[PDB]
Amino acid sequence: CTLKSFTVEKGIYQTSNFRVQPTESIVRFPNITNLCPFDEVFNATRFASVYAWNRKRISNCVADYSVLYNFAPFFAFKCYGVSPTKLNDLCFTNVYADSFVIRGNEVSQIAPGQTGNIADYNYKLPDDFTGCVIAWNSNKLDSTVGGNYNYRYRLFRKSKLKPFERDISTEIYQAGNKPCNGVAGVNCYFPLQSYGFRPTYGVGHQPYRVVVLSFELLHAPATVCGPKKSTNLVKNKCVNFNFNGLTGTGVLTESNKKFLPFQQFGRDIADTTDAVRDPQTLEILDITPCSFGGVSVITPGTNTSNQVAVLYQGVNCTEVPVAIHADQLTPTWRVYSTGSNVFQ
Amino acid sequence: GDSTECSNLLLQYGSFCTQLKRALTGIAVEQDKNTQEVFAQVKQIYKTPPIKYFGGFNFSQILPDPSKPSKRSPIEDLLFNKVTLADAGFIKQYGDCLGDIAARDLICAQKFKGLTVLPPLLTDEMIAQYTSALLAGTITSGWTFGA
Amino acid sequence: GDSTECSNLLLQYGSFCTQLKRALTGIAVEQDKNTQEVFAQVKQIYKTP
Amino acid sequence: QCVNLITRTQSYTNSFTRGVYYPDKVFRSSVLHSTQDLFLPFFSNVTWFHAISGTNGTKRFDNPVLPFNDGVYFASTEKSNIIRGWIFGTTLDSKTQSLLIVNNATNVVIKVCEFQFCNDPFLDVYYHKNNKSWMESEFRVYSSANNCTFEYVSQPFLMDLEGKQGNFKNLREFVFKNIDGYFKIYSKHTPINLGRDLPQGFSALEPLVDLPIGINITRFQTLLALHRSYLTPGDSSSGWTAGAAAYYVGYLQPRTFLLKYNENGTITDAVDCALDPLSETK
Amino acid sequence: STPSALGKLQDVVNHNAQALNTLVKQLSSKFGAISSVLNDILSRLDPPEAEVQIDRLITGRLQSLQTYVTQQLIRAAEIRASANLAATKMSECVLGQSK
Amino acid sequence: EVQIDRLITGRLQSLQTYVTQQLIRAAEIRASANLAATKMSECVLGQSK
Ligand SMILES: *[C@@H]1O[C@H](CO)[C@@H](O)[C@H](O)[C@H]1NC(C)=O
Ligand SMILES: *[C@@H]1O[C@H](CO)[C@@H](O)[C@H](O)[C@H]1NC(C)=O
Ligand SMILES: *[C@@H]1O[C@H](CO)[C@@H](O)[C@H](O)[C@H]1NC(C)=O
Repeated sequence: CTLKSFTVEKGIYQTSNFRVQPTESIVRFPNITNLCPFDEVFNATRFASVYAWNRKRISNCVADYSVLYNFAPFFAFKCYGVSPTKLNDLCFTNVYADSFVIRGNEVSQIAPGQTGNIADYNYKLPDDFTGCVIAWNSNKLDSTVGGNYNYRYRLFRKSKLKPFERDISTEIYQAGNKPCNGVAGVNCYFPLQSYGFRPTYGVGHQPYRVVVLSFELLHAPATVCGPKKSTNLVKNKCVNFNFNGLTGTGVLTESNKKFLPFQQFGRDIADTTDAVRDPQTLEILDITPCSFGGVSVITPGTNTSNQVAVLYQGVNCTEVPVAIHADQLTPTWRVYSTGSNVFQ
Repeated sequence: GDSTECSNLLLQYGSFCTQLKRALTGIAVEQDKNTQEVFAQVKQIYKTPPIKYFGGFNFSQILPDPSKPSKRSPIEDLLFNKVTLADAGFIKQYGDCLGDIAARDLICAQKFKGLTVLPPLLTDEMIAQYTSALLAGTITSGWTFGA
Repeated sequence: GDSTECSNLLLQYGSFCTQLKRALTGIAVEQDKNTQEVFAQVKQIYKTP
Repeated sequence: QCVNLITRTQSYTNSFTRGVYYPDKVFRSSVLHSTQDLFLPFFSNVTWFHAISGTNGTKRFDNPVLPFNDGVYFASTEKSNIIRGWIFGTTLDSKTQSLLIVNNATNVVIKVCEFQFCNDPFLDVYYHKNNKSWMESEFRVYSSANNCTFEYVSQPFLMDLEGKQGNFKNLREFVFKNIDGYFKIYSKHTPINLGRDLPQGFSALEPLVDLPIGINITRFQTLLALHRSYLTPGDSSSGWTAGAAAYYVGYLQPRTFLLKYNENGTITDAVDCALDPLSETK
Repeated sequence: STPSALGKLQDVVNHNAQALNTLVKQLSSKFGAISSVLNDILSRLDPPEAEVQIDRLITGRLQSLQTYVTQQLIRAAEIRASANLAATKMSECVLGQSK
Repeated sequence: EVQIDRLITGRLQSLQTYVTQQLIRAAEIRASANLAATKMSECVLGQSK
């Protein structure tokens, strides 16, 4: 099939790559398990104004997303750097929950790296925002028949706001010698404006609650983790593993590395994870992906014979039992049998 | 790596992988052909006489050393030491032939990144034996062994 | 050009500039080698009588 | 009442190769990894604030509140009986949050609060025979404290040795920086032989704590204690005794650095890039 | 004594080693993608949206591999010219006397 | 940023093609210069049969 012919001449042809497949899947987390304060975010009576966006810190918890499993009528789970359904498979550290109430149609103005008057003078999201935004209608609680003018936004500033920057300085920008004294006119413009939450305005212009969840991924010791079932680990066996969101396959042997107490990930010259600390018991284990290598077929001409030999390049003969050997397939003499005839 | 989705979408791209494999196989067989054309210029292996006296011309430092297991000449040993070594497929039961933990792991990391070095068809011992045959023919036969 | 905004995006693609500059430097030193091998085949300058 | 008690005198010394610390908590071994971080540049100025504490003749203030710039590097040779913490803030008043770090002989307390105090912060301690253990009063030394927001308690950063050699060994290299929402504080304590200032050689500053605040700091100050023999009288010149409360200050700058991790995963060497043409070549 | 005596073969070895090191470092390059670790990308984004990011990574790494293979072909033509010179030198200087 | 990324890719590909063609014609120039050194040795520094 590789040579695209029925007649194969005498030679060695690099046929494929053999990788000893994983045996089982083991998922690990720290033994401690706590209910994350995410519920308190959804149980909050009110959110701060957009000019003074509320910030909460989430850490040292297990991400219990049951709040969005059972009761999630939210209109947009507009995740950007991650998939909404993948949250259970990854752990986060130093999670930041920003929250405010804005107009529904202004979501396009809070896009990652978007530019706008609010995006320049109220709340600038970073151009490389790695997180999610959850917006849901708040007309039930954050709207009044007389007009909910309590929420106010900073309309104007001298300079554009930096990403993830909060400014509460209310100093007026007097462009002339005339003192403002609260008078709107020449060289005097107020930097704040009340929200136009008029009752006559329909949906979109109504208040909606927006929560921006910002995550920094795996470069720091993880503190927020998924609700997955913690299992046991095995040594010298190529298995799947999900260590606090770090997914991989290989063997996990005992490591004699002298990790410093603040260190979690060890890396080799190729800056890939060579060792990891078990989140349950703080001990260092060496990760080594299971054996693999090229597989070439040595054959005479098909005009002459049909028996073939197989070379597994650069692999110890203790990793041979895969589904080509006679011990794993039917005893057919076309290719190879008897178990013996192995040469290192 | 080991992701199936990336391989499937790589299949959608056509056959650059096949062309690259063909080019690298051509490069490897070209390396073997280069070694054969440079060193394997004689059918027979020629043995130096047991008594190595040639009128006073001392070839001890270029002739093979019967003492050391490598059988390389002292000059060959100096050249081997001067140049940085390379993997030679040692049997260490590491799963990837030669390897160690917390050591010179650049080759191990390269292997785990998919880059592999295949051994030459002629081992350094057999390359040294070919060179010894060439030197024996030059010393004993002259230029008449090449025609 | 004379811009750091493009340079920040430029460094994201890795050591491609290192390879290109190394290749060009090798080409230049190879040109020096070419001139030296073609012309500087002697190390004594001879005066015409 | 606010009283200045220090004979602060500014001299200039060489920074050498001090101040090197760990960028992130990622184990690495036998790697010459290069980083781009704020660091104390090699061979820079050091404002050695050589001074004698407990000097009642310095009633008028004579010490400024040093700025923070891009990260203050600190060094000293004083025990917890002399130097007892650090202060950070933008305006150092009750309008902006002030960060106080106190190193008790039994623990360390880190607080973020709108503390109200003058530009002469100190902690007077003495164990009077009435109770054999006298606790300081916040309302006495400090004018006010409102809307406290953060609190942290741990083991002492100053494992001071009673010996004079150990006292000189107390090189509390406490690098303070605020990047990416992290107020990173590092530490070291070298058994190096006694000298006059920061010696030759190298020492990586292991990450002592990574406070999850990382707010900008405009001014930096050193908290000192009035050293006493615990038998001296009270408010008098024969009370708070004179003591050489010398403390050095340096400033960090953005810079590319080439590190060198050893077998044990510790930074054993480092070079600045823009120090001299040899450094850029390296 | 002199470390520069074997400069040519050491340069060949260093060229191969630095080409391999450049290939390895290309893995850390993001090429405009959200990350440079395939497992992290797959665990973060579902295939319908992760397809664009993994395609950008595939294009970047394929460009790196293609440039590596082309420069390997160029330096392999150089090595083949040098090996033809070496074969000619063994024929004319070792297997004979070249004038 | 997207447009600058596109322009960076285009100019980088143009530069990479330029460097590769310089490498190819530099190998050509190096072959010609090795021939020229051989001609200097055997025609100028000697008589070639
Ligand atoms: C002949 O050659 C041997 C070594 O092969 C040497 O020992 C001997 O002295 C030689 N006899 C002569 C030169 O007469
Ligand atoms: C509490 O913190 C706020 C900053 O949000 C500050 O304005 C206020 O003065 C502090 N104290 C009190 C009593 O609110
Ligand atoms: C550093 O590692 C060496 C072995 O590589 C060991 O002998 C030594 O004790 C280690 N140093 C420390 C401080 O652990």
